[PDB]
Amino acid sequence: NSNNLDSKVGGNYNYLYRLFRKSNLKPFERDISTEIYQAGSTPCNGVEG
Amino acid sequence: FNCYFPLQSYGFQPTNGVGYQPYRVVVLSFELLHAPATVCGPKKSTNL
Amino acid sequence: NCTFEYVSFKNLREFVFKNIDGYFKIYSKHTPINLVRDLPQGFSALEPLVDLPIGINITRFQTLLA
Amino acid sequence: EVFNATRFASVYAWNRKRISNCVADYSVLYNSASFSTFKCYGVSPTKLNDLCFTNVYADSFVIRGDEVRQIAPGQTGKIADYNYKLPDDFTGCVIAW
Amino acid sequence: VLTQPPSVSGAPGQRVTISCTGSSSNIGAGYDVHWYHQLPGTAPKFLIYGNSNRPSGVPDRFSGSKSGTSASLAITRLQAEDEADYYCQSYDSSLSGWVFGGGTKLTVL
Amino acid sequence: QVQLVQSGAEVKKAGASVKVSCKASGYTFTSYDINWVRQASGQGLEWMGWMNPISGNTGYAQKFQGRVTMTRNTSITTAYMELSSLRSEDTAVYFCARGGRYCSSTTCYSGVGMDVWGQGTTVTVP
Repeated sequence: NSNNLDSKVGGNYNYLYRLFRKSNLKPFERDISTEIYQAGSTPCNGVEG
Repeated sequence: FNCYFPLQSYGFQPTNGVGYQPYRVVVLSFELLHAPATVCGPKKSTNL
Repeated sequence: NCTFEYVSFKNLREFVFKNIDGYFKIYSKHTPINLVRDLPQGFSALEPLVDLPIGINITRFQTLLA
Repeated sequence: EVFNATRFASVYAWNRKRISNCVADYSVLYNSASFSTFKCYGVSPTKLNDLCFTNVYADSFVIRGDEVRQIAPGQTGKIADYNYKLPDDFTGCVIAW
Repeated sequence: VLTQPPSVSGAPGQRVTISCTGSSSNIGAGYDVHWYHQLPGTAPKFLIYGNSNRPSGVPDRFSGSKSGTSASLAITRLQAEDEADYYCQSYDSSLSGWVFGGGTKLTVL
Repeated sequence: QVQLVQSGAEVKKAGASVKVSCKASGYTFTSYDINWVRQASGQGLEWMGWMNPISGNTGYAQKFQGRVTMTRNTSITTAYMELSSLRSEDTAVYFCARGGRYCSSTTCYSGVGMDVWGQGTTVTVP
């Protein structure tokens, strides 16, 4: 029970998690890949959309 | 007077305003109940 | 209020109607007989032609005699 | 006979049914050049080559479309206010072209 | 960029419509079109996003639809209480992310 | 829970540069697609830049290309649109933008700036 220590009073912003991936992950592997997730149809050359 | 026809006139005219431009709409509504269904679509069929 | 649409002694015609799982069945089978006194001996098995299991809860029907 | 028909009914006189016994496709309303707008919200845009329904449309009619921005779900205007009320419990998808 | 009637006049009454015209690659994917409410004296809080859906601040007078090569709106009476410039923000895909339009100012008399 | 503050009215010269900040802090920035749209005096609004507040995914305007640099400070939840190489024709009134669309969905919806930043002008007069 730890609400008090890893929580900034102005907001703790340094903890990330992955919400989009083309495949489910494996037990006890480490994925460091930062490739942009493909959702729609057309690809990006580093742009949004 | 004050007891009018059931229908009121629009304009069947191609020269009317921008709101009176012809774009047809037909609505297809979907309903699925506990009763089983019949519009089942066959998957693409390859040769035997 | 319609719910479906489909287009398909001397005579013996048999009909059966059953009510499971939400569709509309039709059973039909006709066969010629040559007998007037009693039931002929033999086994004819009715096959539903329009087989789509009903499921409607109906506890009352009426016959249509010749 | 359903989509290339001649003359429309009233707007309030429709068929209380859904399509039946068919290879549902979603393909023509996207690829045909006659069609422009087709927005399905609660159903996936390609999801009829496995989806399936019960009763049967025979909605065979065509009408003038000079009421574009008022023939849509959740709208007010000169058409769907009296003589035909859009329901609170509408469920389906709309074509516009 | 995208053409539309830029300046109007109005008093309360019965419905009046607007468009915003783009090209096929602009109007085909630009169904995210919406109109920046820049009222006089406030930030451009647009009060219309994704056509028919809204934040708080406007009634259900305004309508959202797409009209062929035109991104269209329908007021119930462009009138004398609605002084506001609009724009049209179409998601243009292969082009820039979104290029705006002529800038119809909803205004008063 | 949206707070948006820009700079003040200024005055600059041609050939210079301004390292302008566009500052907010105190809600979940990750859920929103932060845009950057400017305006002009008596003229319409035009969009320049975009922001994904995680790892600083970068995209530039074609009109102001080669003179734009985009940077962010995720440590203090801050985004920059550094307007480099200020010009003589820079006399206008520019804005930031922000999104409020919940971009945990796959669709590229329009950013919901139901608040827009305050006020700024990079005017260059002699």
